[PDB]
Amino acid sequence: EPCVEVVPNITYQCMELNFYKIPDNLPFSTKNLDLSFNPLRHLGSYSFFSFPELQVLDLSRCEIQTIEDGAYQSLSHLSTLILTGNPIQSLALGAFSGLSSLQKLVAVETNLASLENFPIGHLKTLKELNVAHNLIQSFKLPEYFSNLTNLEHLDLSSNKIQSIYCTDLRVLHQMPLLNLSLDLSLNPMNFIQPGAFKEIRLKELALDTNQLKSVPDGIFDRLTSLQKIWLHTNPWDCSCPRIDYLSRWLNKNSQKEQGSAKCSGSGKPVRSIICP
Ligand SMILES: *[C@@H]1O[C@H](CO)[C@@H](O[C@@H]2O[C@H](CO)[C@@H](O[C@@H]3O[C@H](CO)[C@@H](O)[C@H](O)[C@@H]3O)[C@H](O)[C@H]2NC(C)=O)[C@H](O)[C@H]1NC(C)=O
Ligand SMILES: *[C@H]1O[C@H](CO)[C@@H](O)[C@H](O)[C@H]1NC(C)=O
Repeated sequence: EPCVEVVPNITYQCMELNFYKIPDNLPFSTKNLDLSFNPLRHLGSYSFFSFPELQVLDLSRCEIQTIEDGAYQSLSHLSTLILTGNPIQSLALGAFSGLSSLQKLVAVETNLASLENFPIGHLKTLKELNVAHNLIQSFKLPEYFSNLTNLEHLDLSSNKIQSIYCTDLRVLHQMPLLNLSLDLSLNPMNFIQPGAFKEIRLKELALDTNQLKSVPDGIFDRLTSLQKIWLHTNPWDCSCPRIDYLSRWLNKNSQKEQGSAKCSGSGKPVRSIICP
């Protein structure tokens, strides 16, 4: 092969080797294939017919614009699919067909602008979905998120997200077993509508390095099983009595905070402020 072998008959790195099509002079038993950095461009149906036993697949920066019905049709054991950095435009409404075991799906910087046309609804076995560094402005989990009854880390960081509205996290009301870590850092976010988080079950919640100056009263008060939160590196307005609630909450929830929310201008920790 022109590929490289790390574990014989098991692990192949076909990176950077100028491929225009999926290789095939490789063992049908292959469990780990890295194809990143090859002008693959398009993913027609049955693209991976010759590797029914693949567990991990890397297609990072492969210039892929289209993926069609059944490109991964015979990958019943795929656990991890890395699609990072492909200018995907057309995405077939059955592109993730036959990914029956899929656990980790990395769609980072793949030109996503809304999760709504994201055909992952039949991927019951999904545990983590990373859609950082896309073009999402309105982050509203669509209905299909019901099925994701195993989802436990959703990364939505470094998008274009400016607001959290109530509706956005609605679908999680009927997901009572959901132990869900939600990353929303490095968004240009300055506004959280009141009630956004009520009657929702978050294990972890990141809201740091946005542009939050304030949060509505009670925003977290009814937030089930929260274990960690991040609020640091935000321009917190520590005027009283605006900051009263968050200040109170951070003290009442000290164990859960990661880092420290500081006041803009001051630099003093938000938890340190006692309003009249
Ligand atoms: C996310 O958290 C939920 C809710 O806390 C988890 O539900 C819990 O599931 C366990 C089983 O994993 C239940 O324990 C069961 O009961 C007895 C122990 O008393 C044991 O003998 C049984 O064999 C069984 O393990 C537990 O009752 C239940 N919730 C609570 C706190 O009572 C769920 O596992 C988590 N789900 C995900 C998708 O991460
Ligand atoms: C790899 O596995 C194949 C198929 O089971 C076997 O025929 C072959 O001996 C192995 N290759 C070597 C020699 O590492």
